Amino acid sequence: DDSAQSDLKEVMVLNATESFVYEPKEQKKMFHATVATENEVFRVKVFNIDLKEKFTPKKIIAIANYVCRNGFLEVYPFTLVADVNADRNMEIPKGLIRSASVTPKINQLCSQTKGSFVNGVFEVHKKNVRGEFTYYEIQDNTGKMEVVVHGRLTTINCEEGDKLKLTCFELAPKSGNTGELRSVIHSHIKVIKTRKNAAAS
Amino acid sequence: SAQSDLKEVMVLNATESFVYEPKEQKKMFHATVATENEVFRVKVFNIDLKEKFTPKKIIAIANYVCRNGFLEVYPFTLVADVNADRNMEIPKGLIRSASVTPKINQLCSQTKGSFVNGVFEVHKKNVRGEFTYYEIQDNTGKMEVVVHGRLTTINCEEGDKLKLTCFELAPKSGNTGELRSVIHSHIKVIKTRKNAAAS
Amino acid sequence: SAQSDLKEVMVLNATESFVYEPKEQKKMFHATVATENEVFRVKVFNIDLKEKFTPKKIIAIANYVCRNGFLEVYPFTLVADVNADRNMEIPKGLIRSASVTPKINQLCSQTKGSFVNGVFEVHKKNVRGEFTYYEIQDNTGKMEVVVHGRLTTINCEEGDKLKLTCFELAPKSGNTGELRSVIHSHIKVIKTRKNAAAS
Amino acid sequence: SAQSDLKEVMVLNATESFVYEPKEQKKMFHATVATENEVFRVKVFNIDLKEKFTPKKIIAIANYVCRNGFLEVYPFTLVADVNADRNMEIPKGLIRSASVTPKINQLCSQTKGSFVNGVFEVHKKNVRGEFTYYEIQDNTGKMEVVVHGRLTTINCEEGDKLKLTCFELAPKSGNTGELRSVIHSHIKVIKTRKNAAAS
DNA sequence: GCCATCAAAGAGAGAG
DNA sequence: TCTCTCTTTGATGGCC
Repeated sequence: DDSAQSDLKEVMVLNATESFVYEPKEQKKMFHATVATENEVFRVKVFNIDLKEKFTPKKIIAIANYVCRNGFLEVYPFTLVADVNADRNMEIPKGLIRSASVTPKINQLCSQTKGSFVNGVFEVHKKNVRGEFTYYEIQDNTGKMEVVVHGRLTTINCEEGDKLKLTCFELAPKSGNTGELRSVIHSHIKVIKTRKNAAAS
Repeated sequence: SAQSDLKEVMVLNATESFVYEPKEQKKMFHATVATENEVFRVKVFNIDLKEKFTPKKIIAIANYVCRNGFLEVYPFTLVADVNADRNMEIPKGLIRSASVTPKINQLCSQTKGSFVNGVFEVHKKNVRGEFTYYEIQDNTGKMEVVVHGRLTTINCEEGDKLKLTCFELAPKSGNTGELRSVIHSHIKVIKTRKNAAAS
Repeated sequence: SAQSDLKEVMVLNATESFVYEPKEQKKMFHATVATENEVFRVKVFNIDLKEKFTPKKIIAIANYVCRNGFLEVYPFTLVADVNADRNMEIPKGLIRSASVTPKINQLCSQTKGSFVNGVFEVHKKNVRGEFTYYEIQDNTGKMEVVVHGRLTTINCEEGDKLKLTCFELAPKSGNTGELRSVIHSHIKVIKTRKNAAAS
Repeated sequence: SAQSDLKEVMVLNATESFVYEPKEQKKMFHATVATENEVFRVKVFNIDLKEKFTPKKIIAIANYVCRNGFLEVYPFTLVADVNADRNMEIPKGLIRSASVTPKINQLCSQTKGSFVNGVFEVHKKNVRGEFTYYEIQDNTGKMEVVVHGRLTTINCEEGDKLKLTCFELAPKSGNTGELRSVIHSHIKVIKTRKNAAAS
């Protein structure tokens, strides 16, 4: 947000979610994407759902008239997204393409004293369903933590022993040197079910 | 001289479940656990307890058997998941000490026969009949591993390393002491640069 | 009727050296090699060649014995390094076709004897005397694997995977074939994590 | 285009002071400092500041010069201790990738020059006149490092590791790029097993 | 000398 | 089948 260059960017698209409704009442539909300049990696909120094709991964597009909010670039119907020519042939550093796809370790997120927004895959250890807020205890080799789900995201199917592919969840300061992750407006969850839990054909 | 009282311990490490007795098919795995004040070696004879012995899991252990400096866990032994509130803090210095490999000139000089665990460099190896002789060494000196039975069929070579478990130290006259594979013995072989299959 | 004329190849994969004959301490390793046209199964009886057998390496092999679909590489065999001049490119579909496990319903319906490199799941292991029978399974059906000798000593339990090299599929009445361990047979057993060692 | 505004940083590492220009006996040291959100290569030309540069210390810097990716600290530059109040948390990920040595596949193939730090093992060393060249290698490839001037007199043999600070990468036509000695170059030689002194 | 974290590769799950 | 992601393996820096 604050001091946001906002200047036009040249970026290849990395990975993207399918279109979905994050706001049930109005049926507001968005999708998430991560793109990168040769220099730096950005997370992307796309509120014009006609841009999915533009965002097909391995595709280089031009982006301008976008909003900077919460460390994200926000793309609207008025936002310019267009195909960049074959002249560039931009080569994006492997180290970054990996870091944008890396999942933050739990003990890091716990020890974290600052708020932020997280993507990553997480193993669900305990699932505690309470009213409109479902808690998923997630685990790794370095420790375990809590994920609170509310809003539309409560309706999904994730069982203890499944994995959550998290996209845009807030980390908030919580006493005890352990932080809690919260389901927010634009949050999206892809569930990875182990083969025993999934349907069979 | 033992305890046998119920203990809340956290599992450090557990081997795989293996057959130490091929005649009857009898199976076991070895584990290591800790309380605040010390570290225990565990021979677990109920291998359905494998899950429970997942490292970084705290459990209660009761009705086990202390034998030869081991706790032995049988199917009549109580092993159960501990109260989630615990959050025990286990001293680090003691983990190393439980995880430390004895020096050879220190072992070969042993007065009283013990059961050893440790990892070592294998220099010479000699096969005679139903026995296999490993000449092992480090900066302090050198000694021998004497393997027999099921283990003789294992693949380990010069420059390979033996990760050894419950091997009986049998002191000999004139610092000739040697390690021998006993009934509950287990080995992981950690190979050198390329000892193994690739791709 | 085997050509035996010198081939220049690239190394795809190779097993570690192992003792396939305990009595003599006879050792060998396996390797899959490739030209641009065809994939070859190598047996290597000189294990000091293991360095020339690094995967990705281009090499020439001459004066090797062709027996049973395999190229047998002995101490007198010619194995040397291939320079940058070659720069040979091997077809993806073929390099891939070499690493594919034949489906189980295929091997049964096969009325011909042959040799197989495959990975499978262990359905039911019934240990009987000095023999071990692993039922295996995939999407397309089920069958048996029959082990004997040194390979019975292996630790593979129901729920593990079997990496097999040089196993003989034999014609068997009932439109299902079996894989009988042979002398040069090799197995890498792949354990699920919950059964695997931990720390 | 570097900040030039005051920096609150913590000292990570530094070198000893050395004479980089023996004619006037000009002296300097290298240091690496880091803030919350990034790392900087520093050049310190008032050697009396070595005290201030203790690792694990927090200092403020301003009125420095940013040249060639380095912060240049002169006698006129402001260097002073940091308030006991600061308490800054520096990410391990940012430090670890400052202290990461480049792979040689990355360096030889660059079109443009920069100033490099790293640890490399020496393979071949051959000497001519005022010039000395070191072929270094890692898993990704191999290349040369050309040292003329004061750094020729260092003791480095084949097999030693070279720790370089501020050597210039000079790309050449067809992946021929190399690391050259400049006026601010520094080296520590990390000697290997049987090379160095004893008792 | 052991363990922390971390980058590159065989192999599994999805799709066209 | 072939592509993509991934669980898995080998390195490398830090503490006793």
